[PDB]
Amino acid sequence: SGEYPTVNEIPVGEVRLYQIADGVWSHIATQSFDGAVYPSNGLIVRDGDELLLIDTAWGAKNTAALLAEIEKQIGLPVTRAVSTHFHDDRVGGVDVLRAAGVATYASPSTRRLAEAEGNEIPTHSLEGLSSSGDAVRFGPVELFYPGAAHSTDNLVVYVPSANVLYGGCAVHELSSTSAGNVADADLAEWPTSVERIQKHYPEAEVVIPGHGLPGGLDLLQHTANVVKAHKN
Ligand SMILES: CCOc1ncc(F)cc1-c1c(C(=O)O)[nH]c2c(C(C)C)cccc12
Ligand SMILES: [Zn+2]
Ligand SMILES: [Zn+2]
Repeated sequence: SGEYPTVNEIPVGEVRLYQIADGVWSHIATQSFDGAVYPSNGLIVRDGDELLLIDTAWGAKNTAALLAEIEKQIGLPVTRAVSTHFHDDRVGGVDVLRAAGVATYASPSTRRLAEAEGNEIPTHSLEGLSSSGDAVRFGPVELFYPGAAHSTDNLVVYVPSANVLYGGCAVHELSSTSAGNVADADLAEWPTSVERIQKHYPEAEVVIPGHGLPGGLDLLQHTANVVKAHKN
């Protein structure tokens, strides 16, 4: 009923959308992994009479449900998708997208890591993102590579029309007390990568983490703090 969706308010197998700004939504879904249940976020950005999708809904059936929820709530076609790193909460569902005619994209780094992991692999490679601080335009967003953080390949996404910063899994929600799933992280580089985000996007009004509740710019410093304490 208008609050940011959580596992307790998303019916089983379902996806919810949340309006972030004009022409910007997040998508929220639930998945189990190693016997625990987690929410995860992605983004939807209106691109004229089409939609750009950022990240899958973490799984094939969740991603099919995402497409249905978009049709119900928005009614514009998803034409392109970008995955912001190689983990299954970002690429799991890419095959569903591709069979629904969505063109799927990721950096070459992400595509290599996904292939090596046995995860689904986006079709198209996003060049121009291989050095930290790199940025490229992609429809109504800017893609930015801040350096290694949650993963070596993680990308962040900025929606300039709305000053929305989608941090993905490099950014944690304010209530978080741990650095999440760090198996592929660089805890030493992570603060430096966050500082790059902070420097590059000082006008961000909304910051969206990969998992949990959106907030403001404070999510960035909070993330650096949680990571530093995990590392120690
Ligand atoms: C093990 C604890 O993990 C988390 N704890 C709290 C969170 F808010 C997020 C995660 C989490 C993340 C992430 O931190 O991005 N990624 C995950 C994955 C990927 C590899 C598919 C699986 C299971 C959990 C997570
Ligand atoms: Zn991840
Ligand atoms: Zn994640």
